[PDB]
Amino acid sequence: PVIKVRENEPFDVALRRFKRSCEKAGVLAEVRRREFYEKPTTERKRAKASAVKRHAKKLARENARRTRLY
Amino acid sequence: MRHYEIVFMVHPDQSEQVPGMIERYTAAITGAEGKIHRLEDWGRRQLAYPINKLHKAHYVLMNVEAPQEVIDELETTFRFNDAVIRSMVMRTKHAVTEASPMVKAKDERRERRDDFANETADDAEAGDSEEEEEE
Amino acid sequence: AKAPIRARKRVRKQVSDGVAHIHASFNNTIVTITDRQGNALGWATAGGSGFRGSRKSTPFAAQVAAERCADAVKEYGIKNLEVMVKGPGPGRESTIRALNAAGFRITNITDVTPIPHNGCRPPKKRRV
Amino acid sequence: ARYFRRRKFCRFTAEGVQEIDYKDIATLKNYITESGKIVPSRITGTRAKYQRQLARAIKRARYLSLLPYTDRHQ
RNA sequence: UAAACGAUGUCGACUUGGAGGUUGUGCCCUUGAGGCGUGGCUUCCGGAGCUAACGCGUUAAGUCGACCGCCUGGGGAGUAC
Repeated sequence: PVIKVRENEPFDVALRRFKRSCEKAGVLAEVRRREFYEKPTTERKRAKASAVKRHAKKLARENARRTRLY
Repeated sequence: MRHYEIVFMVHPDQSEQVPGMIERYTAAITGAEGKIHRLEDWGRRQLAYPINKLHKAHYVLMNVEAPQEVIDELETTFRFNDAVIRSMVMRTKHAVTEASPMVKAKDERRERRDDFANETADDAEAGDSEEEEEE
Repeated sequence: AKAPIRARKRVRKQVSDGVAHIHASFNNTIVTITDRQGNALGWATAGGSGFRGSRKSTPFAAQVAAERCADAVKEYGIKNLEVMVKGPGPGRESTIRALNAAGFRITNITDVTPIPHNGCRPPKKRRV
Repeated sequence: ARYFRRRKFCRFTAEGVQEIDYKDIATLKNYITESGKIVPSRITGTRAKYQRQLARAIKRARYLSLLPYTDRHQ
């Protein structure tokens, strides 16, 4: 996961962020552990869970003003 | 009928076996009041990673519509053809059998980007121009 | 300074150019120089730098491995390099900087890290 | 003026590209990097249907060597 | 068989909704995975009401309806019989 995508102008330090778009994730991340078939369905699927923090954050900006912290 | 998009590829040196089998298969399709809505040969193309040896194979895209019965004798036959390395047959839902996305790239391949060699004369004897031995 | 020497004549494989392969684990690093069509011109390791243990798998141990191997292959007669990378292990950049310090250009830092189609079940490790 | 129905850039900001066809390589590459793998749906904000039929299609295609299956073949 | 479930039986009637994910589909620079029109699962949010408390709230843990399953201190016993 130095990533095959070539960094603009070649250098000895890979620009690993700017190279990667969806690599290592799922594919080379679960190293040396017993592989389950169906566990992801209940283990991993936390999209619903992260959607709550994004709403909450968009609510609180108006509310800090209404408290006059802002 | 239900629409079955069969595409398959063939090993060059064993290819001489398939030109007799495809023309019995197209006849089993139109013999049942299904249709061949194109029958496109693409010529020989490079595999990225080898399948059943050799880094090249020869491609035929059928664009079938056919009844379910007929497709049951055919799938078992193309899968157990030695000349064929692999085949894939695609779903009825939202399925095209006309206006090929790869029609230009097929012509380009056939006309100009082919091998142009004797082992691939064996492939042009397996496309739309099929010739096969007498039994 | 310059000396008045007889003609030089020896061969090993006189390659001028190569590929390298770096198989990076959690416990060690394997760095191996090859011919372009792909045949061994030498290797080194971070355990063959004689650090032992976990210490074989740090940037500073990846570095000196890369340098171990790069010295010897001058007798095989290599002058320019490309690298193939295979692993999640440590020494990501610091092994490349050392290949560059052997006087070679390293424009191609090519990942080939093989992802099987969900291969053999790995060791369970801990009982939780 | 009324009833345009899909001129351009209308319904959705990102287009659905193909569904279930797998014989063209460039229609597939709209969701496959040069590194050789399919993109998560979270990242594009694609809608789920066009992604589900494509998963199937990209594999049909992979098994016929119309694409590289694995990163070691770059 | 169990952690057979939002630890919550079934099916059905009734009780302010907004918005997301995403789909049938009327209408729209389909300019907004959006809006409005109307269904769909799925998910955030909270009112009337209910709770020991968390928590639920139109996918109830609300108002109810009929009929079923099942419980009545712990250990020893999910075994004995």
